[PDB]
Amino acid sequence: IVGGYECKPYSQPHQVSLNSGYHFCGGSLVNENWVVSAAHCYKSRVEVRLGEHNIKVTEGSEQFISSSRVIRHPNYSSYNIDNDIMLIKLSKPATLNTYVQPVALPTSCAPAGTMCTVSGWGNTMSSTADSNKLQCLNIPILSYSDCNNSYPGMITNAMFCAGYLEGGKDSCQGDSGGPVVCNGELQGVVSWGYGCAEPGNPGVYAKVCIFNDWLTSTMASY
Ligand SMILES: [NH3+]CCc1ccccc1
Ligand SMILES: [Ca+2]
Repeated sequence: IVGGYECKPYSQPHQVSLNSGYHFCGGSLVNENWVVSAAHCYKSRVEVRLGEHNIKVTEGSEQFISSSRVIRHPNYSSYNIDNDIMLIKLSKPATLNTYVQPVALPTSCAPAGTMCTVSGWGNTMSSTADSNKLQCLNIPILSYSDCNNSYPGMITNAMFCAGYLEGGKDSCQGDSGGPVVCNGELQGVVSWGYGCAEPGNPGVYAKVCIFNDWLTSTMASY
């Protein structure tokens, strides 16, 4: 996260770290048995780490649980990184407490201008900000016109831009798969962009609200 601030410990209890010998992507807990992330973060098996603030230090609030199923969206495509969403089933249910709590799925699609929060353990491009400690940032959703103008012909029905055209504040490498929360609901998943925090190149996110039918039908299986 570039241009943000350190989150108050455990203020984003749905945030998770995906690990395969080291941290490589983020994710969000949506209920006791399922996690939502990005299709581009796919691996056949991964370890999900919940209840974290500093990923390099044992705090006593953590839960480490292996996956039993990793499901990428059936229509994912690398040409334009379309349909960048994935579901992960936990091998045993998570214990909900002061440190671990799920985030609600969308009751609507958020309109342009809405302020949201994005978080993660990715690159900070700062000499004072420690990426080992969870970082937070507030960003506004941009209009379709401004999003398409920045990336001509590359924006599909499953994407939205959020951030600042002036540059300076944005999500970055390592934040992939993480949450974008607006009005208390999960509206986006960190997906792609050209560089990080560059003027004229805002971040692009997967649009969760249009995937509701696939998400609910898929979770109805155990
Ligand atoms: N806002 C850009 C986020 C991003 C950048 C590079 C790789 C993956 C995700
Ligand atoms: Ca820790």
